[PDB]
Amino acid sequence: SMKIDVVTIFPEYLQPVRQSLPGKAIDAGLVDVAVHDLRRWTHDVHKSVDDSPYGGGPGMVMKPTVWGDALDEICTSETLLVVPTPAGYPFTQETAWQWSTEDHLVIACGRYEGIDQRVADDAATRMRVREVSIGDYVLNGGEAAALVIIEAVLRLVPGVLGSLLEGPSYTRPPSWRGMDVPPVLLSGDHAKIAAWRAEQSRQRTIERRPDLL
Amino acid sequence: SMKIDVVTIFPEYLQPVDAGLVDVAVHDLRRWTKSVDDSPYGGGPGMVMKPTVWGDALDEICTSETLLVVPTPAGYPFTQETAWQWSTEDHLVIACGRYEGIDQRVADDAATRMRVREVSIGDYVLNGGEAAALVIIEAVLRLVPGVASLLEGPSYTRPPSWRGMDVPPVLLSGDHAKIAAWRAEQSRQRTIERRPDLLGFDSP
Ligand SMILES: O=C(OCc1ccccc1)c1cn[nH]c1
Ligand SMILES: O=C(OCc1ccccc1)c1cn[nH]c1
Ligand SMILES: O=C(OCc1ccccc1)c1cn[nH]c1
Ligand SMILES: O=C(OCc1ccccc1)c1cn[nH]c1
Repeated sequence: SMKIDVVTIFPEYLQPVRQSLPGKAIDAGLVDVAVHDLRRWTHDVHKSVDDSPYGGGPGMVMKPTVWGDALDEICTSETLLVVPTPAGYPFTQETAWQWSTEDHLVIACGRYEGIDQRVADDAATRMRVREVSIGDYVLNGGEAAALVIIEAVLRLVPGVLGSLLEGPSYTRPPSWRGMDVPPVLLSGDHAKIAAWRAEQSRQRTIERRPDLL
Repeated sequence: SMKIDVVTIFPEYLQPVDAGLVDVAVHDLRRWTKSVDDSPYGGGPGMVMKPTVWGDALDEICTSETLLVVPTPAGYPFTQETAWQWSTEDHLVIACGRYEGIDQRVADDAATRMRVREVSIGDYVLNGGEAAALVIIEAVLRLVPGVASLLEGPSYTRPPSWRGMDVPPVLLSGDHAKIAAWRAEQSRQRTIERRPDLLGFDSP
């Protein structure tokens, strides 16, 4: 079983992934995704979640007092606290695999500029904390990254959602708009098909991801 | 002004997207159909999306000026540089695949009349392109008129002391040159720790 809690100032953003869990995995008690409005933990009548950065400059920084209260309530010592940010360690398939066996993920969605560093630093003294990036680009907030993380992890959790690059794939029909499926794939020579696919993979990786070599 | 069209068999998942400087439309791929997928030629696990449905959908939605975007973990990397580039496009069409992918002939065909970009938003596997579409849309739209190479170091805000943890004193000093130097140092230190590849070093 896995419990996932997402904390965000835009709770409805996570509606698609909550309303995407098969009834079977929820009823088997194997997965539960809860979404929490960060403003639940604000202290002032204006429900402030951010403030100006120390040391100046434009941008806003999310308040440590608000986040601290939220995580105090939601997390336990067993929690894996995931903080998406473009400044994080890379989140990869290996990460997805590892987190797929966790009992409790809490995902703290920050907004542009980010969360006061003391929030993660404090949490790290009593739980495992992971600042991660899903890719080298900047979003306005962590919510899309949370969607990506939840999907990549949960699809590795048995029955929940239902090296080199992979080369091109083909299916019916055998001919379409003047383009034939490569005849080797229809040859019934499965050793040859494997070797063809390996070369396709090598060529595609060289062309698109030479870093992987 | 930009138009973004998203094509998907799960249009509900694209609810998280004024309009004004951009218009975003989401289209149900099934509006152009039996099934949308079948087993792969040459064998293997999973299903491949048939080219036929996609062809008709893209014929209606795309023009020769369209930038066709296809999220896939086998794509060229989508980075901040890509986002800057696409931020000046008139028309993005994002083809969301499911299962093992879309028949390659869809992209090959589209490429004879428009520019096509197969892209990865990162090295992991999703069940479908919808989440990636959301990521791309966000990354692009915040760069659109009227809205790297290092990791940013930590940020702080009030109070100056919290749970016995102080904001770095230099940030309270009002000395802009020292604040600038400290932040530059924190950025480089964080980058070498978390992303040594960005500074030209071997990954862990
Ligand atoms: O933009 C992202 O997260 C939102 C965020 C969080 C903190 C500060 C700025 C922006 C992101 C990019 N790759 N992975 C995550
Ligand atoms: O090309 C693929 O894998 C690329 C990959 C994935 C994860 C980490 C690194 C590289 C692929 C295509 N469909 N499914 C997987
Ligand atoms: O999983 C992704 O897209 C869905 C997809 C599309 C085609 C085949 C398999 C999976 C993706 C990962 N990084 N960038 C995109
Ligand atoms: O650390 C950051 O950017 C990292 C980044 C971005 C884009 C490509 C590579 C790396 C950041 C945090 N808040 N705003 C920006």
